[PDB]
Amino acid sequence: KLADCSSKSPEECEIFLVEGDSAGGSTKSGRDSRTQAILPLRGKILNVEKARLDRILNNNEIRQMITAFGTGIGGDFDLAKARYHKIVIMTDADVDGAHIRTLLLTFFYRFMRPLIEAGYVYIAQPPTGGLGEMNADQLWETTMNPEHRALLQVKLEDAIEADQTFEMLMGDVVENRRQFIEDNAVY
Amino acid sequence: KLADCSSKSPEECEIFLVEGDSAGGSTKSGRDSRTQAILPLRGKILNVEKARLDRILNNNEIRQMITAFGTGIGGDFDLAKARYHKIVIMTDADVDGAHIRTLLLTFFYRFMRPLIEAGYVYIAQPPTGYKGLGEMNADQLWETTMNPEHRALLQVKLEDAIEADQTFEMLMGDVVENRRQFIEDNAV
Amino acid sequence: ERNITSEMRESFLDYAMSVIVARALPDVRDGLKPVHRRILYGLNEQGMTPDKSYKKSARIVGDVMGKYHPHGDSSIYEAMVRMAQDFSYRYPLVDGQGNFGSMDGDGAAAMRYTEARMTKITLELLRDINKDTIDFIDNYDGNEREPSVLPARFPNLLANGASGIAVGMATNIPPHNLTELINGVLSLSKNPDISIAELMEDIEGPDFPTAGLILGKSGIRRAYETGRGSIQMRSRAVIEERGGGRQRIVVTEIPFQVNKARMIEKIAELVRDKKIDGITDLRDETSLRTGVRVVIDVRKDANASVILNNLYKQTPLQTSFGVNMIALVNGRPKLINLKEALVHYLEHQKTVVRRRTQYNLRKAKDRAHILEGLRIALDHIDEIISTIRESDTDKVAMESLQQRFKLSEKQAQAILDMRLRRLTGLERDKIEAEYNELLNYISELETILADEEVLLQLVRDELTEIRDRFGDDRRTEIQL
Amino acid sequence: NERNITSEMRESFLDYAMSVIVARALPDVRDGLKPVHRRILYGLNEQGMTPDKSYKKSARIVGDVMGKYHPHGDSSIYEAMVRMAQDFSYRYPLVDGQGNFGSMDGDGAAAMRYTEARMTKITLELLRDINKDTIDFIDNYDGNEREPSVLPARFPNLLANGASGIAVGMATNIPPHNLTELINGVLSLSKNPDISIAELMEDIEGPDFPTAGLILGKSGIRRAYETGRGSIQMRSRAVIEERGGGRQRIVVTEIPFQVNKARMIEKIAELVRDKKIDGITDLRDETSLRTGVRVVIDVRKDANASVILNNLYKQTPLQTSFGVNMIALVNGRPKLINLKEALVHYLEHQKTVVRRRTQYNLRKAKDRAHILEGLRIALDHIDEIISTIRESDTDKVAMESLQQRFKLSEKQAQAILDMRLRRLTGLERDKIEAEYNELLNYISELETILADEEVLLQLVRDELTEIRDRFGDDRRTEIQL
DNA sequence: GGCCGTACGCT
DNA sequence: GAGCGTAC
DNA sequence: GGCCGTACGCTC
DNA sequence: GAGCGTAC
Ligand SMILES: COc1cc([C@@H]2c3cc4c(cc3[C@@H](O[C@@H]3O[C@@H]5CO[C@@H](C)O[C@H]5[C@H](O)[C@H]3O)[C@H]3COC(=O)[C@H]23)OCO4)cc(OC)c1O
Ligand SMILES: COc1cc([C@@H]2c3cc4c(cc3[C@@H](O[C@@H]3O[C@@H]5CO[C@@H](C)O[C@H]5[C@H](O)[C@H]3O)[C@H]3COC(=O)[C@H]23)OCO4)cc(OC)c1O
Ligand SMILES: [Mn+2]
Ligand SMILES: [Mn+2]
Ligand code: NA
Repeated sequence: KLADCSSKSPEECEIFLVEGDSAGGSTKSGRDSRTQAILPLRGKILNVEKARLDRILNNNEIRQMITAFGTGIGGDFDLAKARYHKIVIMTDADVDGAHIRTLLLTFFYRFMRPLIEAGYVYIAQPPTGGLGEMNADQLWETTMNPEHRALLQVKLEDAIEADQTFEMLMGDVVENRRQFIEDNAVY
Repeated sequence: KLADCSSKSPEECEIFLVEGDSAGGSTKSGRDSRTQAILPLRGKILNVEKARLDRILNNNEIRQMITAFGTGIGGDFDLAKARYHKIVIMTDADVDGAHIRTLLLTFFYRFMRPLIEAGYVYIAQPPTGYKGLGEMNADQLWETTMNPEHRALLQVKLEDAIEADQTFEMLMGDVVENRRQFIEDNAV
Repeated sequence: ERNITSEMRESFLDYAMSVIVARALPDVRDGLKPVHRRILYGLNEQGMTPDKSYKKSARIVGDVMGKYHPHGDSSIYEAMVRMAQDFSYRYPLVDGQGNFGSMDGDGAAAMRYTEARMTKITLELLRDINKDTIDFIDNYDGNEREPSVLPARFPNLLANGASGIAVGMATNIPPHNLTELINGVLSLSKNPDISIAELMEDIEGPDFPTAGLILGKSGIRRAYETGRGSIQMRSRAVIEERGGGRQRIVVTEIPFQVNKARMIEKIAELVRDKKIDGITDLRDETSLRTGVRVVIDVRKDANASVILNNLYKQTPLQTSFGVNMIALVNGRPKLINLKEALVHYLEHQKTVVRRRTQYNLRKAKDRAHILEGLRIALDHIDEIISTIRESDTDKVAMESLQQRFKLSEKQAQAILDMRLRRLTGLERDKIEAEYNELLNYISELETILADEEVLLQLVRDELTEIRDRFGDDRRTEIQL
Repeated sequence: NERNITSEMRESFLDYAMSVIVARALPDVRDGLKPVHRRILYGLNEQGMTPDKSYKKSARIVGDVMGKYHPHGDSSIYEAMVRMAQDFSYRYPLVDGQGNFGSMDGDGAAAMRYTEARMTKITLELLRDINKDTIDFIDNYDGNEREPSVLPARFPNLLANGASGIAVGMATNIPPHNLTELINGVLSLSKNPDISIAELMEDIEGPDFPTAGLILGKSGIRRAYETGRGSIQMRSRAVIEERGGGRQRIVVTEIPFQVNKARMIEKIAELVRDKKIDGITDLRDETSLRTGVRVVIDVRKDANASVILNNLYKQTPLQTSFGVNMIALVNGRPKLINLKEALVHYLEHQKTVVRRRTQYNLRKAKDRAHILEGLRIALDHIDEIISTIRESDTDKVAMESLQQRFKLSEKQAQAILDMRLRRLTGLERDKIEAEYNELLNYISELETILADEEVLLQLVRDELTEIRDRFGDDRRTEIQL
């Protein structure tokens, strides 16, 4: 479950979506209990691009995120109802971490589009040398402390281009995803 | 949790109370699906001698056994309502296996006394050694401890009721001192 | 600030490629995925040979995880379990003791309750590994060394098959008969322009460990020619005539990767939903002595032959094997045909045997050089000893022996490291006998390296040796 | 066959009862360890997990211990290893752990997969001289490995780290003690075997908990040391800080041993809610790794803080008792022992360990000297030695010829044949002679120890003083009187 | 120490 | 009263 | 990879 | 379809 911060001011508050419970336990100890909140994600999260609304809304992890942000989804989404002004994706420096990150960005683009537009979604930058093995106090000093941390602001430059990208990479149609891998790596 | 057999004739049917789920999974695969039923017991079972009726009746493990046998307990016990004519205690060949066996016999003596009198309670004899029941393959577990033609079951017989009554009270009862004295006297 | 489109494209590609080249796809050379290779190399490093006693699974997994596989224990353990299952692997790679699960889909008992070691056929996958036959690479942390590929003295990719779900692609290679496969490699080595129809004279089709039946050579031919095709797997079922005009269906063999308990559950679902009629009783009489036995009792009025044909179409009693032969060729995925798979395997064998011969020659030339020094010493042993005795230090002794007896540093060092027992009658003769046999050995290795046909024949002879020792009868009957 | 229910109950229960007593819940008096602890520490030693080497994943340490010595569940091995790495559980931690090993709030350690471990520097002293035939080795559960029955234990671990085990028919509860005080007690006992427990108390003041705190009186300690049983009152370290004008605050810096800090705070919160205690405005846990244990209790102005604090000792686990029941396995059997008895059995184990080590070292020294005597003969008659070897057809004839011609033993003859040609150089001849001379003086020293009981006892004393000066530390628990 | 969520592709 | 620590 | 049953004895 | 097999 979500380990929330003491402050109720969303402007100064921030949420960290951590990969796993062990990392989650380390993040909840190293964090600033006043401004930082932690939401642990149990492994791979549901791909909303391949799923229908009934599955998405019934999904435990998807539900937990909506409740944590308290904004709602789709047409009922309200930016003023946001509980955090900074939604930080904190995954392992491995290939699976990058996958969980894509799955989260797929959910945020299709259900919380104005959240990315407002520049509320960020990506944590841990060094490539995973979160499950990351040291307690060092995890705060490298990717959490506002002074020397390096967060990547997720910006939407082209909406038409992005729409086709998520459809190709995360969509049901395998054939176009195969051609993308072939073109950008195999050949 | 109980993996029941196809046959509904209690005279040919038999239940095996196995120690653990791994052993339970092996037993349910190696068994004769027609005459043999399996009830896995998750570790150490509640000691009915040290517990009051409200705890015994609310205990998940105790409840599951009563439902499996379908006889009832105490004064409402009926031998004619028995689902199995053979209740086999199948525990590991170790010291903890012997403890689970005592805990089960404590429940059977205090709540299902005519079940022992009718010679329905048996003790399985698995191969002795360092290897447990969950460590054994499904085929050898059938050949050595389950097959009626190769197995060696021990029929639990009640010779003296007054002697047994005092034994369960000493060994499984709440007063420690009498149990301590027994260990000190019989120590090897 | 990072662009969402650029972030999605880069992150997904990193994962997609890692699942392809380092997870879900097997290598064409040894037929293994990284997890399988790391288990087998682990078992080898741990000295878990077939002659040695079984080791607890948690200990095997721990070592594999700690030095080669930085992933979850269950991923390592479950991959090891399948390798010990005689119904999953046509030629099992792991010898397991305890509960390793059955055809009814019930899983293996947890690591702590199971023990394992490698099978005799696995020694053939790791044969000549420490003879500079394969390239070694740095592990995940760089504190250990791991093989990029195993020598694989038998065509494992086609022998045990592969079934892996990657990203953008997947693989589904059926298991084959070793005797048939080796014969195919031998036919390819004699004729490099061999047709896939001519390779099919040796390799009839897939050979499943669960036996069964294959409907037509047509699907097999397509799979072997294109790398893709559908193969119909049918259960071995006999309709026996009984007293009072009654009939019954007896299933003795089931299709590959099919859950027996789930298949029985499906027949029971059709009888309750009344989707099939004429069935009175459904029993699973499967035992260790008779093997697989599924009994279906037929009603007097009902035609058993009709019910059986309906069971093939409605239940997994007849399942299809969707062939998609994708293996990592030069570290890249490729849809390969039967010939391509055997070509890449034979080319790997040529490299493994050539590299072994090159390694063995280096060690033979080095040993002969040492023996030449010892032989000089044994001819002038009074002079050798006097030279050593007059020397104050080992450095002067080395200097004096090299100058007086025209020896090298390696030669002079070997003489100083020579034990007094080497001076006995038999020990002198042993040094001379070893040297003579070694000269003939150098000659044999030089003959292999000079002529490609001599090398190819050695590859052929070694493959025939595997075929005569590990080769077995065909299990799956291919019907026309 | 048929079995009697009374006979079955008596036989099966006795088998379990005895196994829990002699092979589970009770520690040995000699090394102060239960079988699980001994198997973990021997495992760490066999795995080469010394303090100088990098940490190894806990699942791998447990796997080896389980597979070779402990045929029980992974959690039983892991949790026992965890306690040994906890600085609040062990006065002298035996395991050096990396990661989450739990805290005083009763929250457990992170799973075996997320933790790494190795032994502490003090653990090397428990395993010191183990491969020097100091202790008896026994067959493991399957008979495919060898395990120690007891560790040499060069420091009194039973009293140093204590014990708390629930057996069958009995239980044990030994408090941890200060090493400097304990070694001083052993040294006092070695000088005077008829020492009184009151005289041993001049060195060993009382129990020394790793969680520090306070002890109310010496009376309870004296009973525990004289009979093996007694109640010791443990009180928290609390100060009433004058926080301003008329305002106050109670600050708890130390808590009693084996007390859950979070559950203790939960009890104070329970009393405030139920109105069982008055004068408390706020209750906070300001415990951090840098500051240590810090429990802040805010008091109302004009409300007596000293009274509330005294009520908190009586009503909450802020003041808990330690029920001493000193039961350890003495000659493989449980026994209620006093302070003197515990030190007597430990000192007697040290005498045996040092005597056996000296006996082992002398055997190896005499064996090496015998070999060097053969090599010395060979180096004086080189030409003759070589001619004898050359004329021989086989190694068997060479052995027979060397033994007969140079009056050598079977071992001496083998050593000469295994001797390398480089051993014939100037320095290599002098090296053999120098080693032999030093070895004769070594044999003399070991023979002096074995001949006189006092020389042996002094070596035991000197080695114990060396442990005291290296691993000895200040007292943590203040004993108030 | 058993229960059990998700990605990924094919048929 | 309930919870310590090795076991299933 | 978190949730969580039982035995056993002692003293609150 | 749903379930194969390595991943979190
Ligand atoms: C489910 O499969 C079986 C389970 C069991 C029990 C068990 C039984 C439980 C139950 C939990 C447990 C669990 O205990 C837990 O272990 C945890 C391990 O980490 C430590 C830190 O904390 C422990 C908990 O304090 C304890 O509650 C098992 C561990 O090993 C066992 O023997 C325990 O919650 C419900 O019933 C026996 C079997 O037959 C052999 C089984 O087949
Ligand atoms: C609970 O805390 C976390 C859980 C997870 C998931 C997970 C999630 C689950 C769930 C189960 C699992 C479980 O998967 C199970 O593994 C089992 C291992 O034995 C084999 C026999 O059978 C496997 C099950 O088929 C599989 O389903 C975890 C194992 O490793 C993981 O990554 C899995 O049931 C409900 O939701 C991820 C986390 O962060 C990374 C967490 O913090
Ligand atoms: Mn990771
Ligand atoms: Mn057992
Ligand atoms: Na079908």
